[PDB]
Amino acid sequence: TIPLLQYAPSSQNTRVAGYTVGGDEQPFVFTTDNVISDSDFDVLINAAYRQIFFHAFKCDRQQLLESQLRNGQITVRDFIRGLLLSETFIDSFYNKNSNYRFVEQCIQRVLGRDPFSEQEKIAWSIVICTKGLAAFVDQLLNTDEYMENFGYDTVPYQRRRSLASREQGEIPFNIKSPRYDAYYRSQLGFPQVVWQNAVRRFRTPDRVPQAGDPALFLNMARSAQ
Amino acid sequence: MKTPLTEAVALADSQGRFLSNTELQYLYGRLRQGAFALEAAQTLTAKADTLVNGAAQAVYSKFPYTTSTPGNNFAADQRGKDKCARDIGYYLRMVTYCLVAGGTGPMDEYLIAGVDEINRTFDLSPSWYVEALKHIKANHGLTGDAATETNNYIDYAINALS
Amino acid sequence: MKTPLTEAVALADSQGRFLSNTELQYLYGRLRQGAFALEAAQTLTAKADTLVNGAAQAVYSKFPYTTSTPGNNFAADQRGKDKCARDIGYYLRMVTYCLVAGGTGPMDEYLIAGVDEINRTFDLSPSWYVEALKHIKANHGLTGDAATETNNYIDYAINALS
Amino acid sequence: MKTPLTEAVALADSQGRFLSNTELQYLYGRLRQGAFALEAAQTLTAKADTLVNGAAQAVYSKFPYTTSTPGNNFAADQRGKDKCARDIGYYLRMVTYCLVAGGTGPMDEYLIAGVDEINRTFDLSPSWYVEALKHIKANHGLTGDAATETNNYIDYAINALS
Amino acid sequence: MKTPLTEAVALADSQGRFLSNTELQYLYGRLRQGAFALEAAQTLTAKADTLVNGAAQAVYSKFPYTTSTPGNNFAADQRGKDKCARDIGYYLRMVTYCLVAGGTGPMDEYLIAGVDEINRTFDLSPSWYVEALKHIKANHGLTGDAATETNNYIDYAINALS
Amino acid sequence: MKTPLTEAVALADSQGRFLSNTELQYLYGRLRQGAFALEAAQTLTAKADTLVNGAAQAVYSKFPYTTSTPGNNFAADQRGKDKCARDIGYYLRMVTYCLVAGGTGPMDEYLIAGVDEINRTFDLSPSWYVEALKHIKANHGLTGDAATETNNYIDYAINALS
Amino acid sequence: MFDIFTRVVSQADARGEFISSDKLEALKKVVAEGTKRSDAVSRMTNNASSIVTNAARQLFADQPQLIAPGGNAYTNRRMAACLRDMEIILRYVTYATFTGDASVLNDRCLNGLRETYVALGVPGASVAAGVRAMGKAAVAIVMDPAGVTSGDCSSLQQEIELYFETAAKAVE
Amino acid sequence: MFDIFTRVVSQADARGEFISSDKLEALKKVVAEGTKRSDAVSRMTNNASSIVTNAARQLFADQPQLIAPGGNAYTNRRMAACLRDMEIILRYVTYATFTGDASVLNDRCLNGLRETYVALGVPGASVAAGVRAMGKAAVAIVMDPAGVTSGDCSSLQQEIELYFETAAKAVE
Amino acid sequence: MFDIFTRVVSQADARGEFISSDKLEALKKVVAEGTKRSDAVSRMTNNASSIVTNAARQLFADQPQLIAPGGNAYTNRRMAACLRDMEIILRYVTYATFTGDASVLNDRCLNGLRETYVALGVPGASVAAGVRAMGKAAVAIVMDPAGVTSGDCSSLQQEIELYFETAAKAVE
Ligand SMILES: CCC1=C(C)/C(=C/C2=NC(=C\c3[nH]c(/C=C4\NC(=O)[C@H](C)[C@H]4CC)c(C)c3CCC(=O)O)/C(CCC(=O)O)=C2C)NC1=O
Ligand SMILES: CCC1=C(C)/C(=C/C2=NC(=C\c3[nH]c(/C=C4\NC(=O)[C@H](C)[C@H]4CC)c(C)c3CCC(=O)O)/C(CCC(=O)O)=C2C)NC1=O
Ligand SMILES: CCC1=C(C)/C(=C/C2=NC(=C\c3[nH]c(/C=C4\NC(=O)[C@H](C)[C@H]4CC)c(C)c3CCC(=O)O)/C(CCC(=O)O)=C2C)NC1=O
Ligand SMILES: CCC1=C(C)/C(=C/C2=NC(=C\c3[nH]c(/C=C4\NC(=O)[C@H](C)[C@H]4CC)c(C)c3CCC(=O)O)/C(CCC(=O)O)=C2C)NC1=O
Ligand SMILES: CCC1=C(C)/C(=C/C2=NC(=C\c3[nH]c(/C=C4\NC(=O)[C@H](C)[C@H]4CC)c(C)c3CCC(=O)O)/C(CCC(=O)O)=C2C)NC1=O
Ligand SMILES: CCC1=C(C)/C(=C/C2=NC(=C\c3[nH]c(/C=C4\NC(=O)[C@H](C)[C@H]4CC)c(C)c3CCC(=O)O)/C(CCC(=O)O)=C2C)NC1=O
Ligand SMILES: CCC1=C(C)/C(=C/C2=NC(=C\c3[nH]c(/C=C4\NC(=O)[C@H](C)[C@H]4CC)c(C)c3CCC(=O)O)/C(CCC(=O)O)=C2C)NC1=O
Ligand SMILES: CCC1=C(C)/C(=C/C2=NC(=C\c3[nH]c(/C=C4\NC(=O)[C@H](C)[C@H]4CC)c(C)c3CCC(=O)O)/C(CCC(=O)O)=C2C)NC1=O
Ligand SMILES: CCC1=C(C)/C(=C/C2=NC(=C\c3[nH]c(/C=C4\NC(=O)[C@H](C)[C@H]4CC)c(C)c3CCC(=O)O)/C(CCC(=O)O)=C2C)NC1=O
Ligand SMILES: CCC1=C(C)/C(=C/C2=NC(=C\c3[nH]c(/C=C4\NC(=O)[C@H](C)[C@H]4CC)c(C)c3CCC(=O)O)/C(CCC(=O)O)=C2C)NC1=O
Ligand SMILES: CCC1=C(C)/C(=C/C2=NC(=C\c3[nH]c(/C=C4\NC(=O)[C@H](C)[C@H]4CC)c(C)c3CCC(=O)O)/C(CCC(=O)O)=C2C)NC1=O
Repeated sequence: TIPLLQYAPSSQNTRVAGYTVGGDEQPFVFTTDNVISDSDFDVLINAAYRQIFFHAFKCDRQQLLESQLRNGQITVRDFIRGLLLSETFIDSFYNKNSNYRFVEQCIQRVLGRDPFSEQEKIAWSIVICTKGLAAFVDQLLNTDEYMENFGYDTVPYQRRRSLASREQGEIPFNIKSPRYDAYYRSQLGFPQVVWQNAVRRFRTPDRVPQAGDPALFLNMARSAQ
Repeated sequence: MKTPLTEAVALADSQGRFLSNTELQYLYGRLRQGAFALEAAQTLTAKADTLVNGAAQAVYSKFPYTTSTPGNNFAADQRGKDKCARDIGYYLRMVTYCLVAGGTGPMDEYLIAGVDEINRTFDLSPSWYVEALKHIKANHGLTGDAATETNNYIDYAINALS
Repeated sequence: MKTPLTEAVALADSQGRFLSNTELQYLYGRLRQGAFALEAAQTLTAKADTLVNGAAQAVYSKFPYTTSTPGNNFAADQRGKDKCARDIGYYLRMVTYCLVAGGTGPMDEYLIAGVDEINRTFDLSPSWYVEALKHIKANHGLTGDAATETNNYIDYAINALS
Repeated sequence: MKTPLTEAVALADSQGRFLSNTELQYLYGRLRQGAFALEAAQTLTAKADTLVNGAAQAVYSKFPYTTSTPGNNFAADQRGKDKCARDIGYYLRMVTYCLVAGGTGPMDEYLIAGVDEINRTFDLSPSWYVEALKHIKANHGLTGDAATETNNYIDYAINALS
Repeated sequence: MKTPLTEAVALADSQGRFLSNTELQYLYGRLRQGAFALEAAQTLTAKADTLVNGAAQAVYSKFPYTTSTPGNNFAADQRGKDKCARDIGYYLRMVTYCLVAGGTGPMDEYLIAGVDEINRTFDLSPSWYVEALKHIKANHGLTGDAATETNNYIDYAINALS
Repeated sequence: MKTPLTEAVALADSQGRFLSNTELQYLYGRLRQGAFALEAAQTLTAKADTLVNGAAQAVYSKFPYTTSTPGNNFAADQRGKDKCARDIGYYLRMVTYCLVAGGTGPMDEYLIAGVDEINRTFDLSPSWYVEALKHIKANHGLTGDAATETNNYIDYAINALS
Repeated sequence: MFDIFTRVVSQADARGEFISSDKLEALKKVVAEGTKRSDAVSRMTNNASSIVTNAARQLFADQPQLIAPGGNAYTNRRMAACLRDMEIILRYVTYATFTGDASVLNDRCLNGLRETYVALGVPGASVAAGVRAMGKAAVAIVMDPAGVTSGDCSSLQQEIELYFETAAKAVE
Repeated sequence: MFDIFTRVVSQADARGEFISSDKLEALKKVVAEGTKRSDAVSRMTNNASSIVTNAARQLFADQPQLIAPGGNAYTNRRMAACLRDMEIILRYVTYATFTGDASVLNDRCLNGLRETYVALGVPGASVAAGVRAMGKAAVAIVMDPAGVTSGDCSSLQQEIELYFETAAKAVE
Repeated sequence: MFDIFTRVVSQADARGEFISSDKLEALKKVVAEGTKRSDAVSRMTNNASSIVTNAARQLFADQPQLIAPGGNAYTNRRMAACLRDMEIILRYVTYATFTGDASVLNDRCLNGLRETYVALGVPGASVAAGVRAMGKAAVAIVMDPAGVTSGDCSSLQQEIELYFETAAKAVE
């Protein structure tokens, strides 16, 4: 069928080479092949959850993918695919956002980079409505950038967020993009005002005692004999 | 958001296919459900106030250490029992919403997704709400088909809590 | 598997670089820890049996409805109290393992990862093990630095349970 | 950015947990390091000017074709030798920063990440800075614990260059 | 593996389409190249032995500290100069292979991918092979298309080395 | 967007390297192509109007049910035949653009990507445009280099349609 | 992501000469007070859960809308997410007083948090009141002495008040 | 991503009729001068490394801050990254004169580069001076004739000055 | 991935009672010798590059095929990849003596390495000779004492010989 629009790429910290070195701003990398103990599976599963769902609660966790991955038949790439097509991601991210903001969020969380331009999210928003969320996630995983940067056996991360000798590099994309936007919090109607200022009690205004007032000596008379 | 209609739309939507005959059946099968379901929601709305009061009675009679031992979580004083009336009223209202929508999605969205951390951090033993929902499912006195729907309904509530 | 040495190895493996000068300090800082830690593990091994018996005493005195009300979870009969001795002995032994390893990884691997579903499905209120660990951390009587390390230790246990 | 404290924070952030006994162990092990490290940084600051002059002497005596052959990279004239004083002063200052921070992260961030392309495109043979760092590690004269850090320290510099 | 034909096949495979008109033009443009390229490969095969001997002469005359200073990398004794004859013969042979294939792929596959670590770990300054390839470029004597092709060719070699 | 030059640029960009010797070879092979290609584009521009009229004649003579049967797709009345003149003029113009660019990319971008759904939904049998392109490739009377390229050219058109 | 040791390093590098003696007295007394600093952090994270529930319980006693229907923290996962956010802010302020610098706090969590809470519809002043009450309990937990040698932690009481204040003012 | 052949194609398609004769004289003389064009590109990329180091060596002789501490290109990886950027700009201007169109240059590298250098803190005028000096050396290696039969190169000396100028003005 | 502390933990857990006193004497003397252990690791990784080039230079002096054409390490990236593999084996044996256990070595790098070298066509005995010579130099960086306190390192020189031997025998 109809191919994608050709959108020109824009400059970013990713398409550039970069001379990376081992520091902490580099995300700890979680790979299926070397975790081989039972606890390190828990750390990897927690990290993939932190990326895809932002701290999934026990309701959001899928027993089948975690079980099957601890046995080792599942690849972590297939595990991320199963997370994206799972209903808690669809419910939290595909439902509440429009197609364009969903593609923005999904590119950030699968590929680990911001989309290059608005026309890229526009060009990728054809395929999700025409061919389904499964085909969108499948075509996203099959692209060569996800494969060269992470591969089969690596949980993705935000790639080259922070440059050397910077205080800040970049917003971590978990802070930057939450699941609501302004448009759907308007539907939920959340800014109901806290209204705890200027209540205007009607009781009579207190007047400071004038010089020579009897009360002025009340507080010392209470302390005296 | 689990109603049969939105899941039909999500299936057609995920697939990308147009609405079909398979989706259509759900709508007139939602007739087998809804023709009693709206009646049962109304009669639960009538039964509601005595249901929460009896459920509070059953929870206090099952666990006397709640009404005895002083604590923030326990209903020793008045305000704890007010929190209990609030919590069981929330549970009964989510049962009514779950009954009107046709699926567990309102109940699964408004109650179930955070109940594990709330029961962990705030020291609310879920067997209390087990007692409350079991007393409700014994006391509601639904008739025929509507009653059967609630059991599947209220058992899902207990299974999410347990 | 959280010990400081395996985390240094994991950091060096994830970065793909051999251990630096900073990595070396880690182990001679494990000297500030271990020079009391092995002593404290031995004295906990000596204190162990009276610790579990006193913790069972404190849990039964805090919650009399456990020893009163008949149930599978509650310690009404002998075999329930035997399960309690098993559970608190497991908790104390994981504290000793956590103390010898130097990090929370044995305790986090052997206890913490499944405790939420076990407390949900088997009706084990975690405030019971809160009482047990608080009684242990009051009763162990550790001296100096060893006592403080365990306290950060036992507070992590309560924070995982609460 | 490799100091032991920021790596402890990075480990706790990647796992999503709070600190443990290990963080305390890490920093009071940074006592085993820092109680000599700040002394050694001060005495290197005192030794610094004769260190760069002797290192320039050793590099010129090892490789006479630098002072002989006319070129932009070679120190034939004055301005080349000024560039050499700048380069070895930068190396010694990064050693001092690496010593004060406790880990290789300042040195690995300010020197190591681009040295391969700079030595490739600008025709700077790294064996020159090998000579310079070997002369520094022979000439600095730090007794006891300080010497071990430097060898561990300055050997990492040579291993990054070679 | 960069020849124009395999890149046409790789483009058609990645697009999953049948060969286009441009690919067909591609090979009769490989006629503009190859009709001199095979001649130039033969005359380089004839020129080869005096080319390596003159390149060794130029490298030894440019850098006398190689023939003077004793070392494993430096050609002080016989076996070092034998290694030099091997290295420059390898460079000239990769130039001949690169000329016969039509693209840089043999040269980029057999030389370029590891030259940075080999020059880093084994202390081989790449300006030596810069001298060698510049001396080779100067005296081949090829006339016309082959000469122009060689310059683009040998400049790519120097640009990979520098 | 398939011309040989943009595919050379795309290959060099995907490989992240400067344009090589092979890329240079391709454009002077675009000389073997273009030295006849621009001539053939001009003579097709001259031949164009009689080509579309003869192709409409051949399509109407091959399929008389188009000119007979009343329908929106069929050319029963005048406006259908006007649509036919538009469609075959579009096909001939894309052939001319494809000839001038050097690759199938203009034709593959402007015609081929949507032709399957248009022929499916609008009831346009592609064997009609098969007849039209076969009549064009028989009637154009191109010679030498232009003739061979066009057949490769117009056969690609029929292969995309069939 | 900056330790105060590498704060001195990066400032002396942007200057471009060696670390002066006055900064070395300061760093030596940093080393003599970092003992207080590091395990001040861990006693703050000792009762971190009870601190979080007490601050949230006070906040929902002060503002009854947030547990009223229609409020921001009303449904169960939104209330759990609010507890998650308060735990995260406490944990990052704990990291910041462990590094000894507010750079991790302003760098890791605070910066886009202002825009996130505005775009979600989340009230910011409620978070500000929560982090302020949480900070009061935080120093006092660390400040109060149970089974610890008496010492001057005034700087710790000082610097952790600064860190909680930067958190609350950057939430806004 | 546009060849000048498909520039004529896309303009004639947006017009919607065949390519006129005047554009065909122009394209024929493009074909007669593209010989000059393509290998003008490769002789520009012949000494591309020495061009890059000479332009950077001139730039850091003109602005001594960028190798002074506190400057933008001071530390070793930042200096290496600056060399990488200058090589990238030269390589893309080389692609642009190979395509014969500045569309690859404005499309592939220049557009977000302005915002990238502003958001990084990188000076833009220093890059502008670097690309201008690099372009002067570039034609004089393209422009000067060595081993090539002398022939008119006005379009080539001309068009590559235009491409370097668009690069420097779009960096700003 | 196993520290010797959690080796004792996992063995006592599979037993299922507390850690006995004899294992606690052993672990206390482990704590008294782990000082030697950890920075034995770092002095091994002090000259790790020169160790790697010396072992490879000896290996290609012993087997002239591997730099002869047709050999396994002949072309430039294959030779660089062989240096990468020898560095990786040294780094993992360094990790293994830092953990104090060969579990990281047998767990992280050795296991599929045998099948990888067989399926690639890589000789295994050449790697075995390389790791053996590398281990000899490795202890002696550690084994010889220069400008430092004398000690009973015989036990420890011991363990690194065991680790290099397991590496070479598991390559095969
Ligand atoms: C969709 C179908 C499906 C099944 C059935 C399945 C089983 C399955 N059971 C597992 C473990 C397990 N299975 C058991 C089983 C039992 N305990 C006992 O003592 C009894 C013999 C038995 C209870 C019947 C135990 C104890 C483990 C944990 C072993 C471990 O994780 O170390 C694991 C390893 C992952 C983990 O849970 O840690 C998988 C994948 N996975 C699937 O995807
Ligand atoms: C709409 C779905 C929904 C659920 C499930 C829910 C549970 C819930 N119950 C709460 C409190 C409570 N719930 C109870 C009720 C009980 N505790 C006991 O010990 C009794 C046995 C039981 C009475 C049946 C009490 C006593 C509190 C008070 C906690 C406190 O004051 O700190 C709170 C803390 C909020 C507050 O401070 O008012 C939540 C979020 N809230 C919801 O909005
Ligand atoms: C190594 C870490 C570890 C933990 C944490 C653990 C918890 C644990 N406690 C259990 C049972 C139990 N634990 C208790 C203990 C108590 N319940 C109460 O009501 C008392 C207040 C409290 C005494 C302190 C009791 C009574 C059971 C019995 C459940 C039954 O018989 O169905 C069971 C069911 C296994 C069995 O049937 O024997 C598990 C898995 N097991 C472990 O292996
Ligand atoms: C990671 C495991 C670990 C811990 C927990 C640890 C704590 C620790 N705190 C110490 C001191 C101290 N800790 C405090 C702390 C305080 N005093 C107050 O009155 C304040 C309220 C409070 C700070 C808010 C003080 C005042 C000292 C005095 C000694 C010193 O300056 O270190 C010391 C000095 C050495 C010793 O006590 O034997 C230790 C060991 N050391 C460790 O290795
Ligand atoms: C903070 C870490 C850091 C490092 C490592 C560094 C290396 C470095 N050394 C340079 C130049 C230089 N470095 C040297 C030094 C030497 N060359 C020789 O032949 C001598 C043997 C040796 C003296 C020891 C010389 C001569 C140049 C001049 C290059 C030129 O003028 O083109 C340049 C070019 C910058 C300029 O033009 O001033 C860099 C980036 N710069 C840094 O900022
Ligand atoms: C097919 C592509 C290819 C390249 C590029 C290549 C480089 C290469 N040159 C080497 C050695 C060498 N190459 C040289 C050559 C020189 N060194 C100098 O100082 C002179 C200036 C220069 C003479 C021009 C020398 C002296 C060695 C010896 C290193 C040693 O014996 O340790 C080695 C070590 C292998 C061995 O020990 O024989 C490699 C891999 N090998 C290849 O197979
Ligand atoms: C891709 C590999 C490749 C290259 C590099 C190549 C170049 C190339 N340039 C040529 C001609 C030429 N090239 C130039 C170029 C110039 N003269 C000047 O004075 C100007 C300054 C400069 C342009 C800026 C000229 C003037 C000619 C004359 C012949 C012709 O028109 O082609 C020719 C004609 C045939 C021949 O020389 O044998 C070749 C081969 N051919 C190839 O196959
Ligand atoms: C640039 C590439 C391009 C192609 C390929 C193209 C095909 C195309 N042909 C169309 C119509 C048509 N094309 C034809 C032509 C024919 N049908 C027959 O039955 C005859 C055998 C044949 C004459 C050769 C007719 C009759 C229609 C009319 C459909 C209608 O009026 O509903 C339409 C509908 C647009 C309209 O309503 O005017 C499209 C999109 N359009 C393009 O822009
Ligand atoms: C590392 C730093 C970091 C922070 C701080 C952060 C905040 C953050 N808070 C959120 C939600 C939330 N935040 C709150 C906040 C509160 N409830 C109230 O009523 C008060 C006004 C306030 C408590 C202080 C609530 C209720 C939500 C849930 C809104 C929703 O998810 O619909 C969300 C949306 C995702 C979700 O949890 O459902 C993010 C990303 N994320 C980060 O990565
Ligand atoms: C395809 C087109 C493209 C361009 C142009 C591009 C530029 C680009 N330049 C960068 C940095 C840089 N750019 C410079 C620039 C210079 N140094 C100076 O002093 C001068 C003002 C200027 C030299 C002209 C420096 C020093 C850095 C490193 C800053 C840093 O990484 O901290 C970075 C950050 C990543 C990094 O290299 O660390 C990008 C993405 N990326 C692209 O994808
Ligand atoms: C990470 C930075 C660091 C290093 C490098 C370090 C080394 C170090 N090695 C030590 C001791 C020692 N180190 C050795 C080592 C050996 N003696 C031999 O004859 C053997 C050949 C060799 C082992 C192969 C010995 C024998 C001692 C005696 C004291 C002790 O047992 O610690 C000590 C004891 C305290 C002191 O010397 O002041 C230090 C500091 N400490 C540090 O904080």
